Amino acid sequence: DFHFSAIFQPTDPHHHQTEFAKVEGSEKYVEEVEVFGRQALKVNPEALTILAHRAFSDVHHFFRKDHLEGWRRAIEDPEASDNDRYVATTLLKNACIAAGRVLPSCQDTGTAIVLGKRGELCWTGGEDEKYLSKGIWNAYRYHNLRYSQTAALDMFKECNTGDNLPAQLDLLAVPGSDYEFLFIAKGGGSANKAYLYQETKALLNPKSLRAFIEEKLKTLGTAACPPYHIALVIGGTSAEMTMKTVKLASCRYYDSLPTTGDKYGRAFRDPEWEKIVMEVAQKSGIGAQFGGKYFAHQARVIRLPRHGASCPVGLAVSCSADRQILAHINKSGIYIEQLEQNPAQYLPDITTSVKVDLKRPIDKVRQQLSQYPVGTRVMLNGTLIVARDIAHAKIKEMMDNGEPLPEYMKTSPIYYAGPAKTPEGYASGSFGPTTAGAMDSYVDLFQSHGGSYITLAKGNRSKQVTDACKKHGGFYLGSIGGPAAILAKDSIKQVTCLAFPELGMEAVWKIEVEDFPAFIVVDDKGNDMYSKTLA
Amino acid sequence: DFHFSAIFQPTDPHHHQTEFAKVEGSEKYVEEVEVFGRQALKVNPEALTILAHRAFSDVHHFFRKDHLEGWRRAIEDPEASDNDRYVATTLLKNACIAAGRVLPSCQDTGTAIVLGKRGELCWTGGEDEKYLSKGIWNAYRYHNLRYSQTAALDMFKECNTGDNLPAQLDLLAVPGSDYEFLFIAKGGGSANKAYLYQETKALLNPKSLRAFIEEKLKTLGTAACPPYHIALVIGGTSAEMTMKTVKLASCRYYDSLPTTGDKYGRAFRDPEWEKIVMEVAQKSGIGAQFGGKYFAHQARVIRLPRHGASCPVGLAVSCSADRQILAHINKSGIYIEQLEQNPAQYLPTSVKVDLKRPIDKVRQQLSQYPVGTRVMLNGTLIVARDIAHAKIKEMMDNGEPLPEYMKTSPIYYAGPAKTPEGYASGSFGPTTAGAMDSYVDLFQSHGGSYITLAKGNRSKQVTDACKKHGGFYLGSIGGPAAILAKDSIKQVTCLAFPELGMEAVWKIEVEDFPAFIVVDDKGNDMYSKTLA
Ligand code: SF4
Ligand code: SF4
Repeated sequence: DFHFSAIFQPTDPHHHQTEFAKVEGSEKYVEEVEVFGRQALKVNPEALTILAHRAFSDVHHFFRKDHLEGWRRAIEDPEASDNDRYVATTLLKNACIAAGRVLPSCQDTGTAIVLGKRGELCWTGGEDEKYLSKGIWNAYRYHNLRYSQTAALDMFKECNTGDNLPAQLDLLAVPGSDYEFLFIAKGGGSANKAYLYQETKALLNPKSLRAFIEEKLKTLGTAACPPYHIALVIGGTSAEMTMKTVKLASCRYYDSLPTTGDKYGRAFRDPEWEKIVMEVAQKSGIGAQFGGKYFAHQARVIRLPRHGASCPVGLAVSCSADRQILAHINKSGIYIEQLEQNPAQYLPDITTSVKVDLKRPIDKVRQQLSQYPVGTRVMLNGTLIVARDIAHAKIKEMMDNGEPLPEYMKTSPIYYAGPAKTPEGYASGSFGPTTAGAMDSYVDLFQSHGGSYITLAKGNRSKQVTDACKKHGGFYLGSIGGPAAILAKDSIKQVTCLAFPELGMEAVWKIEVEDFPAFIVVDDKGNDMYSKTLA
Repeated sequence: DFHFSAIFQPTDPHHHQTEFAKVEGSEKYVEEVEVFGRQALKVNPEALTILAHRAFSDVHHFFRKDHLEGWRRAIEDPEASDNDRYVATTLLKNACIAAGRVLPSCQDTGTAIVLGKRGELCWTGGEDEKYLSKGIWNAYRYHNLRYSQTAALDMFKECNTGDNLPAQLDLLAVPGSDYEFLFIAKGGGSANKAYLYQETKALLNPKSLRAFIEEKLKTLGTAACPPYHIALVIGGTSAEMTMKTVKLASCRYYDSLPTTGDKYGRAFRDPEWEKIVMEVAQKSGIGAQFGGKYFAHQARVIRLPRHGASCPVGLAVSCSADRQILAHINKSGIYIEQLEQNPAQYLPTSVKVDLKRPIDKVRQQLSQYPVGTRVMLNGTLIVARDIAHAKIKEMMDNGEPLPEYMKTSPIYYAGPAKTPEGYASGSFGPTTAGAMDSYVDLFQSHGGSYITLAKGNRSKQVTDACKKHGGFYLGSIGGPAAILAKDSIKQVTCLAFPELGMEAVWKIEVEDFPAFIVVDDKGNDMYSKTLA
């Protein structure tokens, strides 16, 4: 009566539906042998370095077709809002810049994640983690990417690792003699929008599940640069298994799963509820960051088995920096997924913004902004003072010790961002905004001390920021989230380090910008352009 | 220059600190060979079946020393409350029964989880998941365990798989030629108390982190049968990595990690903050289920690297059914962690309630006492949990009456393990009450569920319901499923929905069934102070 049933039964387990390119000459890294009557493959571990290096280079300059098609859909759909089309056009133009292979598509070049599946008879010498890490190290060291990993010297003392290591290296033991991979360059903002819910059987009916989906999708907000690939996993054998599944679902790794369950508890994709997720996302009005229909590119819904007493649920997104790449090593060499190298083909063949001069007293800038309602698009020209999470924490710590808010926090709008490395001969590397919500706890304090009256970042913010701006006559401006390469190429004209150089990308910078687009998200009157869609 | 640094650098990666017994004759399943100048191991895959079968049999009848030592500490501590000692004594006596190898220590024999680490040159034939699953199937089929896995035929239509499969099989590729394992029989209740938080740099200071810990520990409540092994993971490279780490930390799998960080971002255990967690747990007053000092056995705190923009945080517990077993296969055969087979060495006022009356008489008697009163129940209980409640709500939504069996007796939220031959009942302890909270006001408004019996603190809607309708919630001790079956449960009958397996509605006759009045008919809740 025993019947083994693997939980995951893809019809395309080796991803034949994906197009791959062979690394030229790479068959020299492999050798077919036979031991004890079984076919095995000897792999020079240098192949893992070569592969990881190319993967974490390619993925920062090109996108998959299904991602690019989503931006085109947002441009061509009559039901898309004007802001939907504007945002998607900006992201497509950014992708065209990134395809130049100099600037990465986002300043957050992400955490390096490797899902590896090493066959029983695939023999590497066993030092896979080191050789993969050397390839990741190469990609981030010798290209214009960013070192984003923060080491803990103790519970609270931190430093940047300076090389974007350590990677997340999940190497699985599987049948056969090949080595198969999914590489992910996972941005922090979308990683933060991976949520775990501990639910019950009471959720598992159509009315409760739809209400749940409507409630939770809003908590994603715009803080991870939509349009999103939305992934929803219902059930699972443990919290960690649910969350791993929702990550992989968001990378479209489970697209070939069956679409029906069985009495053995196999996983399945649920197209009916994917359509419902898309309807909820579209009808939400949240839109592609600034109101409209294109909150989501597409949706993936996986139903999993569960312990009778349990119902873990996972919700996660892939952001505008949608970065994954499949690969495999076999008897013919190294193969790597082919991404779209001509994103410009997705762009169409075919008095809308307020010019804001920042080279004025900051009180003059506040006065001009006060004339306009939330949702007004502005174009910024002048100096921004750049500071995000660690710089804000350090400045608050100084003030807690009796020191004043530094003067450089009062002269210019505060841009929450951390730049990638500067290409030779460029004024700036990729330099888009970080998530605004992480700085929310500092706004009222800083404004009470005469600074941070105007902030510039991306994402909806908490009510304390709306209240602070109303109390102190402040504003929060929402940059487009994601278009870091076109901002650097076209808008950022000069970058200088002003304070805290030891923080790396998290130092305080003074930058000069031109034609920098943003929306007035929070005004000085209690208004918030997300108050209706994210209520 | 490039310097590779593994995130996890245990000083005891092969768990030499654990004692193992070799399965007799198991050297016949392995053969050491030498291929292209390197040492390799041929493993007959039947070894995986034998090993998984023994692991998921042993683990339901014995515990680790550090778990048992915690129960003794709660009994012997002068600062423990009377309820601390009562619960810990009950759990130890339950372990003594489970050590007889007939009744499992808990009715929830858990989800079968396998963490496997197969060396590059360990050759099994590659069908590891099937052979491991067959061993798990054997353990749950041929022993007095429970089938707890619920398959989704579609998004909402469900059925029990009838064999406790599928298992969670996480098989990793590692260096060498051995095969190393951690087997976990993970209860649903403690699995439900694995939480993920998305935090920021604003958390990473002593004042904010301590307040955060105090806040989140309370949300564990008593719903996963404390004393807890509490695990806290600060940071991580992804949510799933943070949650896998906190699971393993709760199994004491990472006990040998370094205790200092470095500029390469290595993981470390933080003993200073483990002590702070234990201090918060003790000062909370939550206690071993019913108030006191022994909310927690011990604590593990692991600090992980993080993306600059991110700070995932994981919190998870191991419950009273603390069930994990390390194992490895090498050139000498199959080795399995030795658990404590003589738990008895760790061992050193109530109101009689007759249920064989009209339920209004039982409600009247219970109304005479405050919350915190210990009661002993004698008579019929009607047993129903998650799916049965959902089916009954659906019936009433379709105009049908609340069934008679929800109106005659206290409702025991439980699902039994299989009955041993010649026994009146298999292991039969309570399930978590909170999952049924959304039904209480509805059912009471329709004349039933006035008295419920389970374990764990409940939400305010249940307190309001019991005050509005004159109801009560009784808290059984959580965990002691074998001694409850041996001593209290005299007759078991399937009443309705037999297709639900353990989740069917049961009618059972009990004697000397202990419980506390947790919620009364007046708005009181014995957790209102500690879990506010
Ligand atoms: S800034 Fe936006 S697009 Fe870039 S990694 Fe973060 S969430 Fe993704
Ligand atoms: S009933 Fe309690 S002891 Fe048993 S598995 Fe659930 S939480 Fe653990």
